[PDB]
Amino acid sequence: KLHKEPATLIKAIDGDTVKLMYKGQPMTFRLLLVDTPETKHPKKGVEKYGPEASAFTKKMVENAKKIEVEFDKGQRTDKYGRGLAYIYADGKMVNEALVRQGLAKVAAVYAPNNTHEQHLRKSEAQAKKEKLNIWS
Repeated sequence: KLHKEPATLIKAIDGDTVKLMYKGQPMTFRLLLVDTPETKHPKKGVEKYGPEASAFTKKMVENAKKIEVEFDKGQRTDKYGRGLAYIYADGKMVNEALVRQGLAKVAAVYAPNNTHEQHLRKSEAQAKKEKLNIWS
């Protein structure tokens, strides 16, 4: 089973990236399983809703009392050295919140890092049905 672990917010960066102080050291984390419109896309820069998704994540982790990280079952860092995890703010998963508001799409999933895929798929469908932001 996965397990949550404490961390401290250092700075939110994008709708899908946040810098945290994990185990004594600063680390950039990429939110598992979600794709958020980008503000600093490597080729396009600011896409539609990017500012909205960035403000949403920033708002959520910044207003929290307790941040926790939950690594999945496979690799824990991507090629750029960013931790791959599910981030929770006061018990609520930032990854899911983003998808539920239609501020992110569920990304291309790759086992064994797919534990919450079903859950995330369920929130994205609901957001599509409600025609929210990205699904409007």
